Parts: sequence; structure tokens; C-alpha cells
Amino acid sequence: GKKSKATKKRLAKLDNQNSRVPAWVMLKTDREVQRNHKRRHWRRNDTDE
Amino acid sequence: SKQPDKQRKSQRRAPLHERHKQVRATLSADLREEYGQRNVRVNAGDTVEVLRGDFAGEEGEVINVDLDKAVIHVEDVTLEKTDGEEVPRPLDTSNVRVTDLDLEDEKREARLESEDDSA
Amino acid sequence: KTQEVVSLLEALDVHADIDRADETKIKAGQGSARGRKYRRPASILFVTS
Amino acid sequence: SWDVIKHPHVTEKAMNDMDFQNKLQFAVDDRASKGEVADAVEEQYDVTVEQVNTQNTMDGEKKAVVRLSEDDDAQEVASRI
RNA sequence: ACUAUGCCAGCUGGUGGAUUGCUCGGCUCAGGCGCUGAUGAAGGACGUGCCAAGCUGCGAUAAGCUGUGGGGAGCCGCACGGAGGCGAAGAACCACAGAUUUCCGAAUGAGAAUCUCUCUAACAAUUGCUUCGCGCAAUGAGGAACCCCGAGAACUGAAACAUCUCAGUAUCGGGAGGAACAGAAAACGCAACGUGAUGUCGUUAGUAACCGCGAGUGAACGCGAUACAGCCCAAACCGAAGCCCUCACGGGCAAUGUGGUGUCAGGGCUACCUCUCAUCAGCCGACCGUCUUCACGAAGUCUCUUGGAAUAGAGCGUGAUACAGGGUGACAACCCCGUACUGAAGACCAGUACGCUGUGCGGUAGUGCCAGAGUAGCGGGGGUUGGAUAUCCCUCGCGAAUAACGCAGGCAUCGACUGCGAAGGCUAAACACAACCUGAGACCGAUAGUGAACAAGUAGUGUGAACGAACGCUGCAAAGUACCC
Ligand SMILES: [Cl-]
Ligand SMILES: [K+]
Ligand SMILES: [Mg+2]
Ligand SMILES: [Mg+2]
Ligand SMILES: [Mg+2]
Ligand SMILES: [Mg+2]
Ligand SMILES: [Mg+2]
Ligand SMILES: [Mg+2]
Ligand SMILES: [Mg+2]
Ligand SMILES: [Mg+2]
Ligand SMILES: [Mg+2]
Ligand SMILES: [Mg+2]
Ligand SMILES: [Mg+2]
Ligand SMILES: [Mg+2]
Ligand SMILES: [Mg+2]
Ligand SMILES: [Mg+2]
Ligand code: NA
Ligand code: NA
Ligand code: NA
Ligand code: NA
Ligand code: NA
Ligand code: NA
Ligand code: NA
Ligand code: NA
Ligand code: NA
Ligand code: NA
Ligand code: NA
Ligand code: NA
Ligand code: NA
Ligand code: NA
Repeated sequence: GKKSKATKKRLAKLDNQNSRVPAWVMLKTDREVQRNHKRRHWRRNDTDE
Repeated sequence: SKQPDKQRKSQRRAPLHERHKQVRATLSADLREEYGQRNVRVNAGDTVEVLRGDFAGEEGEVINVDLDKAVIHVEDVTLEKTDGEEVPRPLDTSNVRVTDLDLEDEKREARLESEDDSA
Repeated sequence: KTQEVVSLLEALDVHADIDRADETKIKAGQGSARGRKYRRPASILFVTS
Repeated sequence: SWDVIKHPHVTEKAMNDMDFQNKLQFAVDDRASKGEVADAVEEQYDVTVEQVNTQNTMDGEKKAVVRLSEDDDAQEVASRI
């Protein structure tokens, strides 16, 4: 397909949202924060684009 | 509120400037007589005596005050970690009594001596 | 002053009821979660004009 | 109210463009055109801009590849900042 | 004495997460308060941190900038890390006010799935005024329900079913406000020598009335309360004496009538008598009360015993206009927050009441000068209602009178009697809801209670409309296990 610039920004963001919770955030929180629940796989999941 | 859930909430959720009142400790008889106050906001630099718990009877200077956890560190009141390091055993201020005051700040001293104000 | 009333009651031989009522029961059950933790005996009714 | 140049884009590919091609790489505002990039780069670094190539990337930013004239030396300009 | 594969019951250790205990969440009641938006809201998108994935905050000045007040020796959100910084030049934090506030969005120059295009140019569209120029303005969209105006079912009940019922309900269209709507009688009709705007609550009463007279349906006047408030035009008679914009000049409106008078206590006119009271337009402008926030705030942290820890037991003391509730290493009025008392502020009551300025009320006699028409009323066809020959409304047709007249008093006509003046208009207060603030509880207590105590409208499902979980608890203190194999 052919993406627009806005679509491109949105896809970019979804990729950024796929990061892990940083190691240092787990230390800062005494492990109260571990999993990223919005974790998305390209195959198994589906975006809104 | 008379309701216990509300009372605890308002204590845990109190904004920073309302937490000073959670770090207060009773004054020694002498200091009570001197400033006409039953207790004070504990400052780092005050000297304090431990009235309750494993450390009761010990005296020492106050090294740290944490408003968020409503807790103080007192010199030499410590626990030994597994590696041998010495770390503070944090204390609730209501287990503690202030023997000496750090008066180095004009504002605090003024409030202490005021009849109509409380430090 | 409350203490004045104490002295008077002591003089009237009646103060022991206040002593009876000075103790609180921490109640069995979940009322404490609603603010109903405590109760105490009833002692003296004072009727004025 | 937005600035044109966000920051130099520093990666190995950027270094090769700097060393071999006399080009500098920037993260720039995605609202900026090639001309605006050329101008801003000239004003900030006191150089002469020959050519600008642009890309909207998958990081959500615009990347500009700015080739400098022979009177200017990219590695020298980059070493200042 | 042997016996495996096995059976039943225990024991030790698992698995599992019930139970008990706990509550940062719910549920429900109550008091207060209540509109936002073209000066671009609500909502959304995308950004924004030293490192930053989520949430929160914020907007290219981006977990923030400024001022005043409060607050105070700490702080750098949730979030306990590494580094580093800020704060006595008074930071953090709180209140009020201001600054900044990307893109989409009613979305408004035009187009577009949050981007783009151009004559740096646009209130698009509809509309009022209009210097006829988008020059000055208006509308649009949102909001938890509440409110008003329209459109309007069916399951169901009648033990079938058609009128009836469910029900003017669900749902749909339009629209207002902090409340709305109603409202100063062409009323009532305990018929009176009586009541006196409207809403609401209690009653009248399951009464009158409707109805295959089946099932069902179902008021009102009055009374007791709450709160109270009464007014302005049109016209007669006057006839430019007037209004709007602009600092001003000047412009616009207005004889198809601006303005004065006047409004059943009928008014006007003529001639009198009398008053400065009513009304209306203005100015000032609160107390108290209520809701919320805040300041100050008494008295043990003594002895022995137990315990890791006294908030336990025993002993000795103390305050109390404070023995509500909470926290603190276990049952705490006296350890800490608070609580009683007293005091301060803001908000609502309210631009209200009181006060004041201006205006001038009213009476007699005379006068057929004025007083709202497709109306009142009648007929045809429907809807609606308890409204029955006597509800309210729509539609087609017909159709008056002029106060010396007209309408009503639950069939029609005529007379009498009593009430009242339609076809112009405004109107405070008492009442509805619950977004928002706060308070409360013989409510639930993590399969309960919200779908949601946790990433909750999250994860996830569906092309979409829409659907939609589960997951709470180390410990007094991380002392969160160094060193060695
Ligand atoms: Cl009556
Ligand atoms: K009205
Ligand atoms: Mg990657
Ligand atoms: Mg003082
Ligand atoms: Mg039980
Ligand atoms: Mg290209
Ligand atoms: Mg547009
Ligand atoms: Mg049936
Ligand atoms: Mg039926
Ligand atoms: Mg039948
Ligand atoms: Mg009905
Ligand atoms: Mg009636
Ligand atoms: Mg007039
Ligand atoms: Mg009907
Ligand atoms: Mg649940
Ligand atoms: Mg399907
Ligand atoms: Na996919
Ligand atoms: Na960047
Ligand atoms: Na409100
Ligand atoms: Na983050
Ligand atoms: Na803002
Ligand atoms: Na406009
Ligand atoms: Na115009
Ligand atoms: Na039936
Ligand atoms: Na049937
Ligand atoms: Na019927
Ligand atoms: Na304590
Ligand atoms: Na008709
Ligand atoms: Na009548
Ligand atoms: Na659970």
C-alpha cells in the first residue's frame, strides 16, 4: 500500500510504544512496574491502520 | 470525617506542604517550657531521642527527613545489610523526642517564639 | 470545667459509674471498616433546663 | 514558534556522508522544506549549502542530508558542536 | 517373613487459592453548588522527561513560565534506580490571578482518515445593523440527568383477539436554562352576602368520569401547606416632542408613526375636586444563615513484668466546652494528625432585602371617543383525554357582535341570575436533576460491591454498529540474602 505522512507518524508511534519497560524503571518502582500491556506483535496483533 | 477510609486517604494523599504535620515530634520538658509548644516539625540538624522500639534510649542528630514517606533518619540508628554496609533504620516521628533544635533559620525560630504560630 | 463535675459526682458517691463507662470495647466484626470500631457502656444522664 | 533544526543525526552512515561526501545530517522539523533547511544550516554554522535531501522517517521525525560546498569541510563543522 | 499392579485412612512435602482477618474501590442517602463554546469549547491526535514504555500533567515557554498571598527546609508526579541538579536570591507544595497553549475537532478560505493547497488571503453558511466594506454583531457545538416543543411502536395484559391495555412508555426529530415550563381570570361555581395569578407537596380519591360497561383506565373544584408580586402594550387623545451608531463631526431609523398618554381600580376627552401614596424607570447595596476551606488548640510517652516491638498486664499519675475518627512495630482522650471552644477567608443567598432619586395615586359629573377576526361560534373528518350530548388539539369548509357588546357557570335554544373580558406581551420565590464540592451508612468486602479496589472501558473480539475480562496483602525495618562450593 501507500502510506500518508500522518499514517506514517501513527505507525512510527505504535513502534515506539513497543518498547520494554526500561530496566531502571523496575528498580525505581521496586518491581511494582514490570510488564508492558500494550506490547504488540506485527503478525499476532492488528493495528488500527 | 469520622470514616476511617477517608481519614487514611487524606493522610496518604496529602500534598507536600500538608505533610510537615506528619513529621512532628514531642518536645522535651525544657523546650516545651521555653517555646510554649508541645511538639515541633522535626528538622534535619535537630537532636532527638528515641522513646519507642528496638532503638529506644538512643540519642542522635537527625540526618534526613522524608516528607513523602513521613519518616526520619537519625545518626547511628541503623541496620547492617548482608554485605556489611550500614543503612538507616527509618523512624516514625511519634516515637521520638526533640532534645536540641537547629535554630539556624530566622523563619523557624520566629515561628517557634510566636505566641500565635506553631513550628 | 469537667473536673468540677467529677468532684461533685465523687461527693455524691455516684462517680463509680463514670469509672464503669471508662473503657472501650473494640467490637468483633466488620463494623470497624465502616467507622464502627468502638463502643462503651452508657453511664450518667444529666438533665438540665 | 518551532525551530527548523532539532539536532545533528549522528550515526555511522552519517559519518561516512561526513567524511566522504562533505554532507551533514540533521533531525529537522517535519514542517520544514529543503530551502528552510538550507537556510537554517547556513545561518547557524556559517557555511554554504549546495544540496538538501529529505526523508520523513519511521521515528516520526524528518531527516535532512545537507551537502556542503567545497569551501566548507563537514568534519570540521561537526567537530565544533 | 514374602505381594507386584492395587484399595481405604492418615503423616511429610507439593499443587490449588477456599477460609479468616484487612480495605486505596464500590453502592446508596443527604446538604451545597451548577452552565461551557467562533476571545475556537467539549472531545480526539501527536508531541513533551538526562535516561521514559504506561498513567498523570503540560503544549515547541510543553511533569512546566510569571505575579500576589499562604507554606516551609527541603525538593526534582505516580516511581523506593543510576547520574546529576534545584532550594535562605525562601525552592517543593497550596490558593487566586496572569503567560504560553502544536494539529484535528461546531471547525468557518479550500480540500484531506489529524495532512495539504494559495492571491499571506479568507466570520464557510444563514442572518440583523449597515459608512453597503464582513465595517459592527448573531447562530452553529458540548454537558450527568433534569426541562420544553414535535414524531411515536411492539412484545405484554384482556388467560384467544380487533376497541381497550402495555403507553403518549421505548425509541427518533428540534431546542433552553441553572433550573425549565407556568403565571395575574373572557378563572372558580363547597351557588355564595363566597374564593381570588402560577407551580409544587399533602389530601380530596381509586371519588366523579371513561370502558367488547370486559379487563382495565382515572381527574378536578375545595381544603391543609410551601412560597408569594405584580405589571407592560395595541387603540382612543397627542403628532416628531423620539431612537440607534460615533469622542466629535457626521451618518442611519422614523408620518406604513419614533416618542407622550394608557391598560377593569377601564381608559381617553370636557368640567371639576384632591393627592405626591400606588405603579414604573433608575442609584446604592448588605446583615444573618448555609456550604466549603483555614488558623489556634489541653493532658504521661513514668515504674515493674511479657514481647522483636507496649498501643498488653500490674502500679502511679494527668486533661476534658476536647472520651468523634485516624496514624504510630499489639486494646492509645494524655506519642503524632486531629477532636471541643474561639477566630479568619471564599462561595451561594444577591445586584436580592432595606435605603434613596425621579414619576405621580385617586374621586365626581358629562360623553354610544377607544379597547387585539378567519377570531367567538357552527358543520365535515381525525387524534387525544377521566371528560362522559359536558377534555384538549389538528385538518377541510363556513362564520359574528362591538361594552347599549361579548364569553363562562359540565346537553341545545330563549329569558333571568352570578362570574368574567378571549383572539397582544412580560414576570421574582417555593418544586426537577446530580455533572461538580462535601458529609453520611443495622449497605458490599476482591467469584461480593461498579464492567472497572490492579494497565479498566485496559488486554482482547468484530468490516462496522458494538462487545469486553481477569489480576488486591513480604516485612517493625529491605535488614530484598555478602562470601564460598
Ligand atoms: Cl371557593
Ligand atoms: K415566563
Ligand atoms: Mg526497533
Ligand atoms: Mg510558637
Ligand atoms: Mg466474622
Ligand atoms: Mg522524497
Ligand atoms: Mg477546514
Ligand atoms: Mg392476550
Ligand atoms: Mg394485543
Ligand atoms: Mg374477555
Ligand atoms: Mg391512559
Ligand atoms: Mg373543577
Ligand atoms: Mg408607555
Ligand atoms: Mg387513547
Ligand atoms: Mg469484580
Ligand atoms: Mg459479523
Ligand atoms: Na498484522
Ligand atoms: Na530526535
Ligand atoms: Na456545582
Ligand atoms: Na514514561
Ligand atoms: Na491550557
Ligand atoms: Na461569527
Ligand atoms: Na459585510
Ligand atoms: Na393470555
Ligand atoms: Na396468541
Ligand atoms: Na374499550
Ligand atoms: Na508512636
Ligand atoms: Na373541527
Ligand atoms: Na364561570
Ligand atoms: Na479477586
